[PDB]
Amino acid sequence: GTVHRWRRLPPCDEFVGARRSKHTVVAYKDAIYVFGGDNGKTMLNDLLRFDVKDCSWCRAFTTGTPPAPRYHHSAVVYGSSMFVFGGYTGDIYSNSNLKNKNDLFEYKFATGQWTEWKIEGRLPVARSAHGATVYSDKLWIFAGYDGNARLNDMWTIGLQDRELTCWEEVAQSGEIPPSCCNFPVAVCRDKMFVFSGQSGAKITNNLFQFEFKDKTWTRIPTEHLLRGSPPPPQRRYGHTMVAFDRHLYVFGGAADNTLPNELHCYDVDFQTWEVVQPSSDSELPSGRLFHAAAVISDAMYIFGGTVDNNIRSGEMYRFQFS
Amino acid sequence: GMTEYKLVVVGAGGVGKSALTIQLIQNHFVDEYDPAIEDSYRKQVVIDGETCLLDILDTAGQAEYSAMRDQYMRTGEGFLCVFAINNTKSFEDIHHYREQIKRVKDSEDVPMVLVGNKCDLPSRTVDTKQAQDLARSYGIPFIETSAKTRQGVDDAFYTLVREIRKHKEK
Ligand SMILES: Nc1nc2c(ncn2[C@@H]2O[C@H](COP(=O)(O)OP(=O)(O)O)[C@@H](O)[C@H]2O)c(=O)[nH]1
Ligand SMILES: [Mg+2]
Repeated sequence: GTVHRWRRLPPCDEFVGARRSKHTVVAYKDAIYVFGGDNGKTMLNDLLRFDVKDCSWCRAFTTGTPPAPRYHHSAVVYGSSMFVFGGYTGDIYSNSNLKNKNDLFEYKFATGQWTEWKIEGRLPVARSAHGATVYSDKLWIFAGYDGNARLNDMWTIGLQDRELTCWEEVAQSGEIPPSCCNFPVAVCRDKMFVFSGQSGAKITNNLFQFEFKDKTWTRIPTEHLLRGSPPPPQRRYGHTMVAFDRHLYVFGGAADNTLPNELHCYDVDFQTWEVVQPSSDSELPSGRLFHAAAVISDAMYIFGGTVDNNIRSGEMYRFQFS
Repeated sequence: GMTEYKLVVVGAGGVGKSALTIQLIQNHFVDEYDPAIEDSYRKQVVIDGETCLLDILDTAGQAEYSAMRDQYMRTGEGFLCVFAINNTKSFEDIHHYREQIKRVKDSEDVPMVLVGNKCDLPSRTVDTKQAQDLARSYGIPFIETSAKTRQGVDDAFYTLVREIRKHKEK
């Protein structure tokens, strides 16, 4: 209710869905849609719907054959439908039939229709922990882990006509980020942003922007911090980044030996960082990683994640932007 | 023969994992390598009269597994369980790290090699008999290594490859 306030929303009871991490969160209308993840014993493919108005958790109604249970997958929005791509599929408990994926599924919110987009032609390498977003009527996927090495390629796919569309690989130019996985992606202005992420030997707290119009990567020279500005957030992986009113909000993740819960704000125009100050009456969320985030109206929603030890979480938190 | 082998170096922080994997590959000891940096290493070497392709993951981090580690832990053909002979706590955690690997792959016969690193240090705290007794109970070899002097570094790693071959025979 207050500006810059963490409210603790009613968690998803195990009666509706198991506490999970490595899932996806999607905002559509006034509801949050949670898909997939890991409950600690097995991979999931159920679809959850949290209504922001009545704060009611709910096992969403579906019809078609859903995607195979998976985690470390992507989910994006395009019109009246959700799009799930990639992930990790198999049986955790028996450690068998494990493989990365490159399939593409559609979920029409209107009818609850699961429909696999069986795309012909050459496909991107099956991958997990990649980043994904929508821009100019196309689904953009970037980097990830394929089972052999971390990736840094980029592919697009038109989301208008299933029959006419096919995968294209983007010819990226500029200072491409090193091979990354388990990072968040956010689009602001006409640029796509990537902050930190598990890049193994080359892991740092560098902020990269990708100009969509000329396919050019750029490392943000935020070393200006030495000239008064606050330092960027500590390097991390498995964190969530959302954009709201030309500002990047980074939360959570696992940073070396810590699980910080400072809410970091990147002023994209001023090119400066900041740690947002929560309100005096805020219910602060505990440090977590492999959660997922979404924005409805002028608020950020945090659901799930692993919260210290290995306790998976079904908690839902809402940070009220200005 | 050309065969690939996925190895995973596990153990408590600061036992030698990084400096020990670096030694096998570049033949040089590294005093300070970032304690929370986890990436893979690769080496082509002949073992038991066969050209082996080594895919080794120096592990780090304490929270949930990065997607690369998550898959290395599930696809890993053999595991080095490393502890420091000058640090009791690293030896006590070995029993946890073993149960971890057993539950991840759902098997009791997983190739493993118990490694007591830092044997060059004159400040030994974990008796050789203790780790020998533990490894015999687990049914796995135990090799003491020193990444500083490279003693046993090649043996410990090549022994793990031999244990993967033996388990593939049965
Ligand atoms: N004396 C001695 N010190 C070692 C040896 N191996 C590693 N170290 C030291 O132990 C510390 C941690 O080693 P490191 O490989 O980075 O630890 P880890 O990667 O977390 O397993 C470093 O300061 C190393 O210099 C060894 O064989 N002998
Ligand atoms: Mg290390």
